[PDB]
Amino acid sequence: GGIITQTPKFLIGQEGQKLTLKCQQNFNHDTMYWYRQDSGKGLRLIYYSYGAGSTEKGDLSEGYDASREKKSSFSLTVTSAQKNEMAVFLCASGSLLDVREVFFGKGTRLTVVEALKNVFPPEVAVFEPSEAEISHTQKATLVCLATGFYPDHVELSWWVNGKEVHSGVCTDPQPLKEQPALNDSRYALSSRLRVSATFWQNPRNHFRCQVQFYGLSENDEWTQDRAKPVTQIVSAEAW
Amino acid sequence: KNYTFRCLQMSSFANRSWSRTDSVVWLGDLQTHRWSNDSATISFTKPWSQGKLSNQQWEKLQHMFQVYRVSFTRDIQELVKMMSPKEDYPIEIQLSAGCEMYPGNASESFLHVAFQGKYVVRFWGTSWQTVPGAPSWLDLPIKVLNADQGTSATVQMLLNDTCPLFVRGLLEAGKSDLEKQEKPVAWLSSVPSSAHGHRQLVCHVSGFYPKPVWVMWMRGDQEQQGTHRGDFLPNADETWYLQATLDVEAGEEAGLACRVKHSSLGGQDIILYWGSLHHILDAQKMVWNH
Amino acid sequence: IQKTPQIQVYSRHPPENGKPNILNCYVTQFHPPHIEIQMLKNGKKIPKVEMSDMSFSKDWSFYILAHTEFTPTETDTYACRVKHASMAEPKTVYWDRDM
Amino acid sequence: TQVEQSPQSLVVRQGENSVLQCNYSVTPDNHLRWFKQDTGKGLVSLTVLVDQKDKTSNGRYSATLDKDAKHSTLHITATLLDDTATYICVVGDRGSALGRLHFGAGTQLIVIPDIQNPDPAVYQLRDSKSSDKSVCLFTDFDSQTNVSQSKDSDVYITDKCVLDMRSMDFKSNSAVAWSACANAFNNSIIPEDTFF
Ligand SMILES: CCCCCCCCCCCCCCCCC(=O)O[C@H](COC(=O)CCCCCCCCCCCCCCC)COP(=O)(O)O[C@@H]1[C@H](O)[C@H](O)[C@@H](O)[C@H](O)[C@H]1O
Ligand SMILES: *[C@@H]1O[C@H](CO)[C@@H](O[C@@H]2O[C@H](CO)[C@@H](O)[C@H](O)[C@H]2NC(C)=O)[C@H](O)[C@H]1NC(C)=O
Ligand SMILES: *[C@@H]1O[C@H](CO)[C@@H](O)[C@H](O)[C@H]1NC(C)=O
Ligand SMILES: *[C@@H]1O[C@H](CO)[C@@H](O)[C@H](O)[C@H]1NC(C)=O
Ligand SMILES: [Mg+2]
Repeated sequence: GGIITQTPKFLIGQEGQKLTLKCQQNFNHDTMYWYRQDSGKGLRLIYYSYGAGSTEKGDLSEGYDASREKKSSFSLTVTSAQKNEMAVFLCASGSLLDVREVFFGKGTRLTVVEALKNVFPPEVAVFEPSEAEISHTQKATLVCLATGFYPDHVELSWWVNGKEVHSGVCTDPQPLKEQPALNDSRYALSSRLRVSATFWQNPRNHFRCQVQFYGLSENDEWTQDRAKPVTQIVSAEAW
Repeated sequence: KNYTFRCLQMSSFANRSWSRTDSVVWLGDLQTHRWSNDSATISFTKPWSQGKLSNQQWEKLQHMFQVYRVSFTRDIQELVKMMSPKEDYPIEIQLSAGCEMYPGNASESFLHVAFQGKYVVRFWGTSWQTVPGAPSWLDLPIKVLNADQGTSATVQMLLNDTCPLFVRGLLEAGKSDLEKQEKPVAWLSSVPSSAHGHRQLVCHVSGFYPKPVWVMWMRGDQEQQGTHRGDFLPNADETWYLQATLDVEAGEEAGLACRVKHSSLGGQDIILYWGSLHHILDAQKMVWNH
Repeated sequence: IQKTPQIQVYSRHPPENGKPNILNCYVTQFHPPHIEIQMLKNGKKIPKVEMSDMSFSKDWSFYILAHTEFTPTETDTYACRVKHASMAEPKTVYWDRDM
Repeated sequence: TQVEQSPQSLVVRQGENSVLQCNYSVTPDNHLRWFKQDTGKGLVSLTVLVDQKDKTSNGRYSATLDKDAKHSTLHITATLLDDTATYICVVGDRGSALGRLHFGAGTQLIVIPDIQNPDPAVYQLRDSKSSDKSVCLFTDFDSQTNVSQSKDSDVYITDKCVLDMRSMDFKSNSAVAWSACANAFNNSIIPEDTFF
């Protein structure tokens, strides 16, 4: 009856930078784990712990360190972030008296950038449903376009009348590369919201496409003429 | 209450990496199996070591033991990681598992664990438990090990069913070896005692089997109560050696004899007089420079 | 280390000078089980020494039997030398046919 | 390495049944379990199998375990669109917390919708309202109309996505194109009876 949460959800890294992932758990579990997920491989144990300050090496411990400050908290550190590294890390906890009881966190997605100059927020544009569609199908598709963002650490949601909607909603499972030649290639993402023509024709209904972007904070500061690409919400509005 | 079957496991852990497990199996005082660390398979030390079991049944058990041996090693290492400051290499574990056979299809099983030379854990009924005197920190590892219903089920199988069954096969197949009668051979010697003018008479008795034996220094029909029986010592050919000493003052030797009773002798005791024709000649062949 | 080995040296058969025999070295009560045993003829290591598999008694005491084919004589000495962590120096116990 | 899952990728029609396979060689094989992983998320426990011959069920998920064959099958009955995920088979090597878990590489499940009333069409959508950027994209096409990835560096084409209106029990595929309108999906095999 609790949660296991990893922080942060998304992490921007730099070549050679030391990184820290936090995992907290209130299941009262003595055992905690750090796994790494590589595409097409299957989860591999980096470090695990029986408690504070037990830190035991898994099969993939090299290049990492870990520390268990207390029972609820298990931290993983990336010693030296690799050049083009994209990685997913998963924390888990288990009962010492029940091997079958294991819970996982939601994951941490890491993208190592060549320079912090390449980090951009998204530009969000919503497009109103076409007349040809409204008359022909008796339905209405609102389209949203998130563009120019790097890295692809975004969360797109639709809001109708100040409440988040899920039915009639579809967001791309894959972002597009704007200039596929670059390793720091900027991204583009689209989403459609389908609603009945009668629901759209009424201008008493508010439609908002919201994109949560995960970028920078104040202590990972920079010195550029550009506005700081911080963690933010950029939206587009419609009636 | 005739026979104790013993599977003896010896596991040494020097550090986090280095480890070895060696096992030997005994029926009574005869060795039936050996299992070296570097050996993938269990070796027979007797022709009848497979008992009444078929080749399929034996391979099944052997396969089970191979998995277990590897699994035991890593499990101990993990317990050290878990137990941390409490315990730490080097680690010595001794495991004694088997059953005592009785006439009339009666059996008692046991599984005993010693840690650093001390008896600390036993398997009782359905689970592991500490024995009196065990360190209090063992409570946790025992809880953790008892959470494994699978291991427990197989332990119960081997103890309740597999031991009594396998041993019975062993008792039948090894009947001629288990019931062998080997005659003792006795000979006398002496050394000076720490007391001045005193001598210690030694009656050596070698090559007897089975173990029960009776050795006393005698003056006629009078048992000499100063006779000190030594420990039973093994010979390389699966026979026993024993010696009985007696402290006398110089001159007391004459009239004394070592008497040996053994089941292999019938009712015909070996009586070996100190001054004997044979002792004199055997002592001549025994002379050396000291 | 923890417990010191007890060493006992004895012949399989009544010793007769110039006649082939078996010499036994019985080592007991040591802990840990790690041990080095040698049988010596005139201070020199006897090449082929057979060893029993290590075992332990009901009271958890380790034991092991070393043995070698030998020929007792009036002048040739026989010994068993035991190396163990409980002892700073290797202990040598000479065979004494009389005791 | 010791846990192998097949197929690598499964495509199942909506409403149909899915079958996922796991083969292993880990010893001992105390237990095997199945996990569902959504995109950008963690592992969610589906079912745990323990016995020599075992069957378990959890809602629309059910699984079998044969330990002699060292083989497990996960079944998904009446597949919904939300079943689209990676499914991971995991074997635990002990009945105690001293054990280790051995993770399969996973099986990607792709659930394509049943479009009983297709009406293939493209439409132009403008912003609102300051700048008039145009973003078209055909929709309402059947499953066989798969959009080929862009072969022009100037124009961007998103792959097909399915949006479901729950109240109306209505489902439709969609693709989006921007950078003209009736020129967008010319490399993709269009359904000849397509609206304009
Ligand atoms: C040659 C002789 C032949 C004569 C036979 C006479 C019988 C003698 C008894 C034999 C000795 C006992 C051997 C036990 C055999 C254990 C083994 O059969 O069982 C299994 C493997 O072992 C382990 O996981 C490691 C446990 C490790 C346990 C260690 C405990 C000791 C610790 C002591 C504490 C020291 C403190 C240390 C501090 C640092 C475990 O399996 P699994 O989960 O697959 O079990 C189930 C199960 O098999 C079920 O039946 C299946 O259906 C199921 O599928 C399966 O999962
Ligand atoms: C093996 O034998 C043991 C002991 O005879 C059984 O374990 C339990 O023993 C306790 C007392 O020590 C009793 O209270 C229980 O009734 C026994 N358990 C059960 C389930 O009845 C054990 O059950 C036997 N195992 C097998 C597989 O036969
Ligand atoms: C483990 O200990 C033994 C000493 O008995 C030694 O031979 C081996 O090299 C050791 N390994 C490590 C980790 O140093
Ligand atoms: C004992 O055997 C195992 C594998 O069976 C091996 O890894 C280990 O090194 C061996 N221990 C020794 C030689 O001391
Ligand atoms: Mg004399």
